[PDB]
Amino acid sequence: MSRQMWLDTSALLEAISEYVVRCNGDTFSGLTTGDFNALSNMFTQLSVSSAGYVSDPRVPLQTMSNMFVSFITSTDRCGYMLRKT
Amino acid sequence: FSELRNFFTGDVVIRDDPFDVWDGVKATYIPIGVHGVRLDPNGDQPPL
Repeated sequence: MSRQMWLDTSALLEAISEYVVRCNGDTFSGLTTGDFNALSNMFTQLSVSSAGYVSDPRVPLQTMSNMFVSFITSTDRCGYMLRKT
Repeated sequence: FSELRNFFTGDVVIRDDPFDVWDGVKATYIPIGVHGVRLDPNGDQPPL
């Protein structure tokens, strides 16, 4: 929707990236890292559908890219984003 | 007589006024200082 709504979400995905980078090789057995905590919570905010702990963050992140490509390609859908306003 | 005295000669030193002795004291501690708000370090916890 709103141009602002897009930026906000980009920033989120762009943040999810940041934390994924932070958590790489810092995910240990008995530890709880403020970083992983942030990450796992952000993984949640993506899908309006469900809010359960994501056992495999790959899935929803994928579903999201796929949905996006399928949207950004069809001019019937993403048309509104190409208006002057 | 001299020798008999010198044998029975020995000094002692005593305090003029006796010490004033007290009982122990119950070491009671009370709070001091002001405390502010400290926020949890890890932030929101992961779900489920």
